[PDB]
Amino acid sequence: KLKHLDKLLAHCHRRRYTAKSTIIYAGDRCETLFFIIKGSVTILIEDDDGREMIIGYLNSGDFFGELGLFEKEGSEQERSAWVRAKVECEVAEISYAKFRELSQQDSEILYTLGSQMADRLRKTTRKVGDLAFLDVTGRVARTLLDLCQQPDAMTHPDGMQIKITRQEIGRIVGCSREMVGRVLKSLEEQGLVHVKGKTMVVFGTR
Amino acid sequence: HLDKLLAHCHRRRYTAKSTIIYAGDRCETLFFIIKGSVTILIEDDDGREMIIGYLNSGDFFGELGLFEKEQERSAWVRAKVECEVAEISYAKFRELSQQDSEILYTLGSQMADRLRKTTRKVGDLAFLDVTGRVARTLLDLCQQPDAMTHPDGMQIKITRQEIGRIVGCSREMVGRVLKSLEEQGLVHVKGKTMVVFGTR
Ligand SMILES: Nc1ncnc2c1ncn2[C@@H]1O[C@@H]2COP(=O)(O)O[C@H]2[C@H]1O
Ligand SMILES: Nc1ncnc2c1ncn2[C@@H]1O[C@@H]2COP(=O)(O)O[C@H]2[C@H]1O
Ligand SMILES: [Au+]
Repeated sequence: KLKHLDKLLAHCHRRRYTAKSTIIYAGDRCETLFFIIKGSVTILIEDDDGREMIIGYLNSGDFFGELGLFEKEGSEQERSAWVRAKVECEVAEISYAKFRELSQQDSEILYTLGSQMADRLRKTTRKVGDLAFLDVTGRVARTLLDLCQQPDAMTHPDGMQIKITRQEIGRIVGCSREMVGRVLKSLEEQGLVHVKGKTMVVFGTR
Repeated sequence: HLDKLLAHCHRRRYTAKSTIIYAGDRCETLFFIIKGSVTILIEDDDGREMIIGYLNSGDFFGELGLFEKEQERSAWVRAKVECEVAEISYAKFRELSQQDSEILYTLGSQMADRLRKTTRKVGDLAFLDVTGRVARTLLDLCQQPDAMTHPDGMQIKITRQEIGRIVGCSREMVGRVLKSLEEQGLVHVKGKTMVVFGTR
């Protein structure tokens, strides 16, 4: 299961982050690995023009701040992205040093980190393909269907219910909020979606 | 640390342009590039390819299916040049890589570097349409070693299929974009040779 990380979680300070609080700022030094006990985070980078873009989300059981543990040519790395609390989050903080020791005495901790990193690489590579091959309408639709199969998605009698804004969809797909607003109203009249303010229901997805 | 991994690996060679990994296949084999270089490609449903990135000597590939317990190959791996690769079953690697953490940290370092590069590719792709992507692909190719100086700028040799694989669109879309880019005065197409103007 995940028992092998209990030796790790016993050596963790636990912090709380309210919604929208920034946990990691892109560009900083990397000395701390995080582990989500409760809540969820948003991974944001900045685009060619400096605009925010949402890459994805991490949830319970996920490590973050781990890419800085691995040094290209053996020297300091900086935080590759911003990690912001999406809802209220209880996270466990562990030093890179204590991790190296614990991943020294038990290699299944690296194996778990590797599984999570591999899945992130698969998802981000598909995101590359979505941006290159799909126009905005197809990207909004693929985002709704994708969020329906990720955690924090809700079973609805007519399908699934996800908690998300059109501003957030626009930052995910790479367009303005007013055009994602148009696409969402068109997809609604076509029977794919319902917008509910702070929640959207995607039909035919259960 | 070093020869101990390759000592339990079969040695195989792939000539240039040969497909080593087919996307969608079961993942049961881990690879290691001893010599050469490969291209990582994905496809859409219509069969259009896009180059995700490149791997070289000392890199593992075919590793993403290794951490499952039931996974299929995430992309096509094509030999860019001739490659000697070391192939090991996921099973024998898992056996040998139980306590040996100095190799798992190596795989994680290479995966972390791939994640940083691909995330940067995501940020680059967003908000640009195909015309903007073809245009920056041409300016990028103008600074490569196989490019040639032109009195009016830079001169590159590349096909519309190769541009289409860089930007992730069809060769016929690249042709339309190129005709518009000439109408903007940025490029001039001469069959298999293209001139990009005002590049510096
Ligand atoms: N493409 C991505 N997908 C998921 N998480 C990411 C991605 N890029 C960066 N991160 C996370 O964001 C963190 C920023 O700091 P680190 O580089 O230490 O570790 C990083 C990862 O936890
Ligand atoms: N974004 C990427 N960057 C570099 N290599 C990749 C990327 N995505 C997939 N790969 C490689 O392509 C392989 C395809 O099969 P695997 O998923 O087993 O392992 C994969 C990696 O070795
Ligand atoms: Au747009």
